[PDB]
Amino acid sequence: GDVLIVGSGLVGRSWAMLFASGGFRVKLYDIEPRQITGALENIRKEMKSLQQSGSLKGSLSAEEQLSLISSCTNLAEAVEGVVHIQECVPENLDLKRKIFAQLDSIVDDRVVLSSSSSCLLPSKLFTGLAHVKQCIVAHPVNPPYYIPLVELVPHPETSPATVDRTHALMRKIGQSPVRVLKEIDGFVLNRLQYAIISEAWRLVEEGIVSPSDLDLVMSDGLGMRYAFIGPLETMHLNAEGMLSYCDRYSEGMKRVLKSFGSIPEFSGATVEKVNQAMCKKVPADPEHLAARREWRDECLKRLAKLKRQM
Amino acid sequence: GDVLIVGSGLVGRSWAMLFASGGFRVKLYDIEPRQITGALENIRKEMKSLQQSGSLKGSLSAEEQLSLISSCTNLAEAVEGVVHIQECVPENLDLKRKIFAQLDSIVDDRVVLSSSSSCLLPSKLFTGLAHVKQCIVAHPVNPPYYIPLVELVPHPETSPATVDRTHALMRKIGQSPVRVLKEIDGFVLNRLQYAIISEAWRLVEEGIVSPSDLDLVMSDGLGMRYAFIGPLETMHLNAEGMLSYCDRYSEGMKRVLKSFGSIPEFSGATVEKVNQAMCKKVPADPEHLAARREWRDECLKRLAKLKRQM
Ligand SMILES: NC(=O)C1=CN([C@@H]2O[C@H](COP(=O)(O)OP(=O)(O)OC[C@H]3O[C@@H](n4cnc5c(N)ncnc54)[C@H](O)[C@@H]3O)[C@@H](O)[C@H]2O)C=CC1
Ligand SMILES: NC(=O)C1=CN([C@@H]2O[C@H](COP(=O)(O)OP(=O)(O)OC[C@H]3O[C@@H](n4cnc5c(N)ncnc54)[C@H](O)[C@@H]3O)[C@@H](O)[C@H]2O)C=CC1
Repeated sequence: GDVLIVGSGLVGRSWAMLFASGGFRVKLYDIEPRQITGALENIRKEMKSLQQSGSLKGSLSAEEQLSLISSCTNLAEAVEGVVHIQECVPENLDLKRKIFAQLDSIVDDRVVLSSSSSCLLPSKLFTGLAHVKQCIVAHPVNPPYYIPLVELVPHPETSPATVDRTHALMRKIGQSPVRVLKEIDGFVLNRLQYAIISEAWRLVEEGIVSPSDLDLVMSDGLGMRYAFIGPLETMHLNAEGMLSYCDRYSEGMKRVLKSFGSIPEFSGATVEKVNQAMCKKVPADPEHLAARREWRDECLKRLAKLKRQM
Repeated sequence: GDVLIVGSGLVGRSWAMLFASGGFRVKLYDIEPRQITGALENIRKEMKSLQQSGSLKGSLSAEEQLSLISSCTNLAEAVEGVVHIQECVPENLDLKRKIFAQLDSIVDDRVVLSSSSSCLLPSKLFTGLAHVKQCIVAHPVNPPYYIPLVELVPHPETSPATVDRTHALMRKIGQSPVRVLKEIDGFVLNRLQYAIISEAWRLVEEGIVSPSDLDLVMSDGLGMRYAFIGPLETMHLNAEGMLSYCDRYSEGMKRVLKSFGSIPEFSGATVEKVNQAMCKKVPADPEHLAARREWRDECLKRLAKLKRQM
């Protein structure tokens, strides 16, 4: 019933706090001692901050949650009595493959071997492993403590049990898992994100709207609805049901989509134009970027609270 | 300094409440007496509801705001002393053209003639009008009282003054206007929306994810960020600035985008599959659709409050 975090970096620390809120004993393992010390320190500080703002997940006190998080130096011992291992090392294929191969030689047939990978495919990560049926990608969204989505991406040989157990576990710790039925480049979130970016880029390039105004169309417009309801249910409600929406607007959708330009090169004049507008709003230096991210995260924290209430 | 609403229907009522919150005297005009009576009644009720939940815009009491809203039977008299006329009749080109032609013969050179049209282009709406320099499309987003975005779409002959004045007026009543520099099919919001829908549709069709799970990827994931920050600034912050983001992810974006399938037909098997999933979540009947929209709107109302606070 214990959980093991391999790599106590940024995402590993978030996972640690999520699992602890669910009452799970969490073990932290890292190749760098300073990352473990830093993780325990930051987790304690973040936990207290959340407590003070009444933003802690679950019903366990910050104190009890912190007591559930410890570190292990020996991997072989670290996997003892663990039912879920969440890998959180850098986004590097060679490295992740090595990690899973090392785990593959010491785990039993019960434990789920889960990767936090942002884009690497399960087929490239787990093929050839003895315990491949227990492998899966459980991709969170930064910042995981505020954004609940977790993309569960299976390997073609991943067992239904592994997917079901992980879906249930993610739900248990307060996250919102989704079943990506078949692996695909960019999974689901990034494919949707890139779809938006592609059209937005061309709109700016063609002089339809300034970069700043395009962002407003989303943040003070379309994005507000998307924080509560997806694009499909949105159609469903903006007419008398999905059938009605297609009957009324499918012609227009096809017409607009047919007018879409080519795939952007993401460089040259347009990157300069977009970057200039972005830097005007938020200077591209460590201080201003961090400050804006902090604001963004606070917004997400409050939105998370609002969503739970609704 | 007065405002005239032509067509006191759903959007006309929203506009009336927006302008009144800004302290503007609002005149309602409609070809159907029952729509005026219904508008005054619903506005009064909505105003009181907002007041009770502490959701009224501006610093004027619900009582004072309501006193600023009245009706006129004669259009010629209705345009007297008005600086902005917001047309809110049905989305029908022949009809809107007739409305603007009727206004064109009685207004001065100061008043702005603004259409709420959801998709009709300024070139089709205002060409040939004597007062074309004063024409513009000011497209709000339902529900306008909670979603601030207003797309300002000009006619090629629309004067800068007309655009500037309307931008300032929209900002004065608490809305978030954007300057769509050149008219285009679907303006900006719908082009972005359709971009998302197109990819989402193919993902469901190809069995990558269920309709319900796809919606969750947005509502409990990507959509949360988009409620505060647009797609471009999002890139800017998810790396060390826009340049950094493109350097790190442009290759992947192009690769994913290149894999995108063709434009959907929005019918057949997939429409049946999507509709079935949507109806399972929200039955396609008047009662359940209205209930879900009510929930959605309440979420947006609270999000609007949250955004203003942040
Ligand atoms: N930062 C976030 O919020 C998110 C991260 N991701 C993914 O999660 C993974 C980790 O990301 P981050 O935390 O941002 O990076 P990071 O660099 O902060 O953390 C990686 C951790 O891995 C440790 N590590 C390196 N080699 C190791 C080894 N052989 N054995 C054990 N530990 C080792 C490092 O010491 C470090 O603490 C990546 O694949 C990333 O794409 C997914 C979603 C969001
Ligand atoms: N409902 C909303 O929230 C939004 C509406 N839109 C656009 O706003 C426009 C109006 O939409 P709705 O309020 O939903 O429809 P609606 O049908 O409720 O309102 C139209 C009003 O026009 C009046 N009308 C019809 N012919 C007239 C004439 N010759 N002179 C004066 N009044 C006349 C009708 O009596 C009715 O009260 C459309 O072009 C729509 O696409 C834009 C954004 C959102």
